[PDB]
Amino acid sequence: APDSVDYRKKGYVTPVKNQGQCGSCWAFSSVGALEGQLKKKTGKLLNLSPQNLVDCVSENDGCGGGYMTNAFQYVQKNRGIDSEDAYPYVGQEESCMYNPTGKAAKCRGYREIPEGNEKALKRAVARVGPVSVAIDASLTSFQFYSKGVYYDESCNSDNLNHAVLAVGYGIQKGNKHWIIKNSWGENWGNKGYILMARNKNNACGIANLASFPKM
Ligand SMILES: *[C@]1(=O)[C]N(C(=O)[C]C2=[C][C]=[C]C(C3=[C][C]=[C][C]=N3)=[C]2)[C][C][C][C]1[N]C(=O)[C]([C][C]([C])[C])[N]C(=O)C1=[C]C2=C([C]=[C]C(O[C][C]N3[C][C]O[C][C]3)=[C]2)O1
Repeated sequence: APDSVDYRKKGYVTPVKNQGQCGSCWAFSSVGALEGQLKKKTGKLLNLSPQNLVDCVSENDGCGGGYMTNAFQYVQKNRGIDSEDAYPYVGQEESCMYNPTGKAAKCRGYREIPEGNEKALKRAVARVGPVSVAIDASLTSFQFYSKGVYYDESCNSDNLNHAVLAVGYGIQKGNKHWIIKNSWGENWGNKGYILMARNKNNACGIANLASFPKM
């Protein structure tokens, strides 16, 4: 078995979503990490509610942005997270309207990838499934990506600003990569995804704030 894997084939990832006019990339990165663990722990693939995290994770800033841990931690002490269907996405901070009857998953903590260790992140993705990662996506070469293994020597590992989802890793034209799932719609990048340089010195700081939830 070639040392590369795409959890999309395994059935661990749901369709690509679009956050609309909202800075909720942290909420989708989290959800997809949970969506992945849920399918591992129970064999079911469901769409979890990111609106849930936007409206209720007060450790974050709604559409103003946020981090994934604070999200996983909320699910923990909340004893659950609704599903997309129970808590639909409207693309705008509203009042928390969490419904326990909607609860479609939960988690007993999370684990961080050691900072800047692509080896670690590789193992994780391999042994756990979709991992949540943060990156530098402010560059225009990113925003207009469409094919091949991305890499811009102007990416700044210290300027993380986007929460995306590692869902695999492989090799294209001999170029090691990271299958990344974005939340800007299916018409962005390549059907919503984007291959990002792997082992090229932690490009855009891919493994600089990596994490996944414990279920
Ligand atoms: C993400 O959404 C990433 N960003 C975007 O994606 C912008 C965008 C939006 C819509 C469409 C498109 C697009 C682009 C190209 C083609 C098509 N469409 C793009 C940019 C910014 C917004 C958001 N970023 C984040 O959330 C970061 C992520 C992190 C680096 C992983 N985080 C933050 O911005 C952030 C985290 C915060 C914060 C403010 C306060 C915080 O602490 C609160 C602490 N306190 C609260 C009370 O309770 C106790 C704790 C944390 O900002």
